[PDB]
Amino acid sequence: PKVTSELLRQLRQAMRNSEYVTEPIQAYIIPSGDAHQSEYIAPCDCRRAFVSGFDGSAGTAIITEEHAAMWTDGRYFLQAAKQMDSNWTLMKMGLKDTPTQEDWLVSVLPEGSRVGVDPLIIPTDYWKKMAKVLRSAGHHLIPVKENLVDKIWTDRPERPCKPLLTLGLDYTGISWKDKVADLRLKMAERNVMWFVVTALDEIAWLFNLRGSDVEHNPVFFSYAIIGLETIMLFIDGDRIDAPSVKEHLLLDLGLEAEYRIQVHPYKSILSELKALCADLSPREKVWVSDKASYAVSETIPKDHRCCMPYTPICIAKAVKNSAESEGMRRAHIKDAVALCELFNWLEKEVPKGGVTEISAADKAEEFRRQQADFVDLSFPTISSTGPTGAIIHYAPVPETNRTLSLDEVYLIDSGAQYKDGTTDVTRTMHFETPTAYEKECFTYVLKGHIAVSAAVFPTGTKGHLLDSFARSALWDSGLDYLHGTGHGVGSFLNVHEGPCGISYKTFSDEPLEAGMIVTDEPGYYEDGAFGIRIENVVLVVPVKTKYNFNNRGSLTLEPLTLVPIQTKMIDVDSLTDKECDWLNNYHLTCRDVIGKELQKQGRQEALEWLIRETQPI
Amino acid sequence: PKVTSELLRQLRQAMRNSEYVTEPIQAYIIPSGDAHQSEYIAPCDCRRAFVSGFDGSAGTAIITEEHAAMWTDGRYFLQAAKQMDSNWTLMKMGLKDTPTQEDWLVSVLPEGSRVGVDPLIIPTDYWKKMAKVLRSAGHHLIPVKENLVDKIWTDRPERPCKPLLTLGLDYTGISWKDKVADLRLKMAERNVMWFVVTALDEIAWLFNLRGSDVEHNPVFFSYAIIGLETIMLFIDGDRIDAPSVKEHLLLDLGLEAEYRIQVHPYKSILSELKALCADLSPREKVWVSDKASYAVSETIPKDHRCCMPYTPICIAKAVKNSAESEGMRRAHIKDAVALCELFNWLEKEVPKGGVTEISAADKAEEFRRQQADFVDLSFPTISSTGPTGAIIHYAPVPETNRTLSLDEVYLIDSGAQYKDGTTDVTRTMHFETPTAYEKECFTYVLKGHIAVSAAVFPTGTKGHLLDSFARSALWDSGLDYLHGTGHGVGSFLNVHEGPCGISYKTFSDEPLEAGMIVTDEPGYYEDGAFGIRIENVVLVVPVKTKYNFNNRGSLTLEPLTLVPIQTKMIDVDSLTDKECDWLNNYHLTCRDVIGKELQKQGRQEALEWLIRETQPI
Ligand SMILES: [Ca+2]
Ligand SMILES: [Ca+2]
Ligand SMILES: [Mn+2]
Ligand SMILES: [Mn+2]
Ligand SMILES: [Mn+2]
Ligand SMILES: [Mn+2]
Ligand code: NA
Ligand code: NA
Repeated sequence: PKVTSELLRQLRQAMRNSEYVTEPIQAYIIPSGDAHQSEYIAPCDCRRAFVSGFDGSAGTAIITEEHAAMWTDGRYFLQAAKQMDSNWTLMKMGLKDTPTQEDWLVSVLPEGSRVGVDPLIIPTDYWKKMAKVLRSAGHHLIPVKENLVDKIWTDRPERPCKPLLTLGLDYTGISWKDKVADLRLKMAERNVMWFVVTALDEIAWLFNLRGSDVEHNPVFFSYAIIGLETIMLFIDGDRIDAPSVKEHLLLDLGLEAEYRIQVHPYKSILSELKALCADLSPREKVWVSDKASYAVSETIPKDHRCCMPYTPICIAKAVKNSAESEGMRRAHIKDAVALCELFNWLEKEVPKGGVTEISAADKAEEFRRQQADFVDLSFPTISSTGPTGAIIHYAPVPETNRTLSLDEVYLIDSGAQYKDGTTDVTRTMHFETPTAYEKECFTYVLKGHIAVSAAVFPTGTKGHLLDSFARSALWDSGLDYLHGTGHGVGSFLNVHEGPCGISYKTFSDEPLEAGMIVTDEPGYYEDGAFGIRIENVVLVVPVKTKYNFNNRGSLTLEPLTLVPIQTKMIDVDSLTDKECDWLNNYHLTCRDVIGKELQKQGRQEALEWLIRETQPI
Repeated sequence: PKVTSELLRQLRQAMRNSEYVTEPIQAYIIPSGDAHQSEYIAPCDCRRAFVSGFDGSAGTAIITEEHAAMWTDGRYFLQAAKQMDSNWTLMKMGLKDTPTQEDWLVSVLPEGSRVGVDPLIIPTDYWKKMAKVLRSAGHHLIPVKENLVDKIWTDRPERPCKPLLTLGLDYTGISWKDKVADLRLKMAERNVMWFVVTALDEIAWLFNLRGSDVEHNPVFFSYAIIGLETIMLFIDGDRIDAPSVKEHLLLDLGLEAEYRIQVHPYKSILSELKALCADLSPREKVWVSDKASYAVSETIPKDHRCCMPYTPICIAKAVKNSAESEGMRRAHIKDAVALCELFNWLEKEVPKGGVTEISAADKAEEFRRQQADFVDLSFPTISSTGPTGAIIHYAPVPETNRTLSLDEVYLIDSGAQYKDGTTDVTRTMHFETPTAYEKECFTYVLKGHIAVSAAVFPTGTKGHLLDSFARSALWDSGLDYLHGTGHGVGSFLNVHEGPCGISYKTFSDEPLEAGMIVTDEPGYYEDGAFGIRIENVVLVVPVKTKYNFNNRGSLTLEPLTLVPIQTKMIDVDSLTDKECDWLNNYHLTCRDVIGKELQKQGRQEALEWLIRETQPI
């Protein structure tokens, strides 16, 4: 484990330093998250890993005068125990006797204690829950503005500050000026004077900009404040002065004043927000996400604070316009070309005995990089053979890197960001003869996949109402999968994007409408044996029906992912005619669209593979 | 219309009377609801009808110095306009230009106005929404303790105060002492000192008592406060002194003190709650429903107020024990006997031309009353032929009472309270030859009904996740129904009971578990032509499956309703084998269970009908 005895000594001393706290605090909370509720935390924000040695993706540390405790989930019980030294106490989340953070605190704190946390990195949700319980026991939760880990972290990496990319109308369908105008119409109809934007993907979409400050998600560290007559963009770096960016943002015009973007330092967000709020008149509202940091939300006086589950940006960007959806189609056509090359290569090379989980993942990236306007992977590839495939959240380590073979089911989940769009696809396959049980499970999963993709439903049906269609065949045999059926997908933006989706986990998802894009990804995982998942990105599209009730219209799903589904894995005699017709048609569509592209790109061998793999059942 | 000019004059004067208000109020709100959020409002509480002349089931009146406005929904636009005189302004809810109550108020009120409402008859939800908007415009929402309509309502009927009925262990499965003990264990594990019970069905279930103060729902006006060491029942009437009731409630013992029920006047609820709250120490909590009246909730100081979506009584009573579920089976067997007699009678009598929607409803009640321990109808019968059937909320009027015929689809939805249990059943039928479209729609509805009833799903699946199964066949052809698929059902208690159910309207319903009872009732309504609904009460039951994932087990539904589904209405060639087998089996189960009962009861003619109507397809 990392030796953290001296780090803890220094942190405990910082907890008492008058420069940071008016009075000493008896406990300090170090969460995983960053200031924007990011999905992938930048190295500079991996404070919990720094103080503990535990560097998994999830975990909350709490340091007291006497104790250092770490809460993490099942993925990490073993990792945390190994990585942390004897200073640390492991709190195994999910287990029956594991105390909550707040109840643990009450049990270890002396009378009338102060508990500190950096307010920029927790939401109000968490603040309220913690503050309540602590207050009951005579304690106080204190926002400590200076991050205490940063104070002791001598060799803390700089915040990533990478180039910006501009996206033109061909890609976005609508200008940033028009997006801001649309947003202001929504603000006016609600007496909102100011809208504070804290989610990095929302800022990227609003200004038609992209970046690479965060892994996978093509976003950049920033905030924005939108007024009715002004715009304030909080961003660091000379990147903002690149000629393409100046031109795109109209920064060297003598333009109309309401579209003049004021560029402020990234650190200035709270002080500029405080100054605007100081000047509010009684009925004036400030819109903020209910997901925003406590520091940002608390800056807005309660009387003026208009919290919302989903900002109007989240709602607008959920529906892809024709430029965006055409980009998604293009991105998927390129991605399928790359996967035809990959799967052909796998069929040739796996029997030779040298293909490993990592080398196959490497090869997937290699083929993707050949395609025009490839940017990066949209998430880390999952490449799992045999028992590894049952581990839903499995990520490579060289010492448990398995060799692909003719005797094990292989699952590959992978995806890319292209300038045109964003992909996410899982296929499960076998290189010789699968067992009947492997085929049985695959076929239940496929039945669910088709039940969702072929579903016809009224406009405005919430996606969660499609989730059980994916599960019916599994459920009938006593099987299930412990994940959601689908999520929204961004347009050259986060592969995991709300507010639409298909899950049993929420009823508050947005009604499905034409232009939304989601995944359809049922699976089945047999611990110690194999895993199966069949995942496509699908576009919500209008569809004509026999009858027309209550007006409104109906919708169905159209796959953008065009990659064969391996027929040897299917118990064909168990399919309905509808399912058989669906797969045959899907396969001919793959052959049409991807085959044309393969021929255009001169990729004969991959085209031959695609034709073999798209034969009817 | 009713002449309400003088009533309004008197109400306007009451709004300024120092005996009722410290200062005059400029507006007064008169809602539909009563103090317990009852489903069926007692005549004495029909205040909105009294002041306006409009006596539909839904509507909110607001009286100002200058205006009298009525908000109601689509069912009642015509009724309200006809029943109210020229003093009244109709506010058509749902329509685009119809203002909300609170925005209408701001538009008609003078500066710095007070708006009054009786706090006993609105929830905090409504109070908060109204108070906020009014406060913004410089106005104040005032709780006015003395109901102002009652002050002017000279011939107001007395509150119903009907006999109480006791239910023994054979019916309830568990004593009230044991229910109170269970509730107290839940209170202790939450540091709750007091639990205020405001829902009439919860009080009935807790004390194993029933009544008839409210139409249909077998409940009695009361409140209860449960402490850890005391019980307080707020109830009026010498009914509490009936020997059976004294014995049941252990009121003439020298019993252990924690089960001594203190009987207080019904009106004393607020003053006794205020006195208990005066004595709370800092960390002591009082449990109240978030549905409770503002008057009750506000009595509890905010620091001590522990609001909950579902009380622990609501959660416990949702799961029927074996005594309760066996009662439900018995009640359904009796109800089916009555319906076999009814449907046989219909087949004989409709061709003679004298059967009307009302006479058929009357006959349904007549046959039910023959059965042992019939108590009353569980809701008003819906009896609709032809176009009436498309009107989801249709209730008889003698001048639109249609004659049943050989040329129209007939829908009958009916149900009873028996001492043993509660029923709710819809059947749709035809007395000669239906059209292909009528059969097409019926078959889509039946497919949905079977998809739900035959569903197999993991324990703890939320019922809302079954809703789309009922709709798939309709949806595929562009049809739908604008109501939920099912609701929970009480045990000799409200036919409409949560917190479980099957609806697109909520994601916050409770996970399904063995012992819950719900309806399965898809339909289809063709405006100006016909309606179809096929409704059974079903019990959630365990079921063995081929495989066993994640432990937990699986569940399915077992119909308690045993009434034939008419095969002439079905496009049989369109059914799957699963659906055909389901119906054949269901019909033989009807024949077994109900046939045995008919034979035992000596009902030969009805038995002959049942055998004809349960032949295989
Ligand atoms: Ca084999
Ligand atoms: Ca006919
Ligand atoms: Mn994926
Ligand atoms: Mn995915
Ligand atoms: Mn009914
Ligand atoms: Mn019903
Ligand atoms: Na999930
Ligand atoms: Na409904």
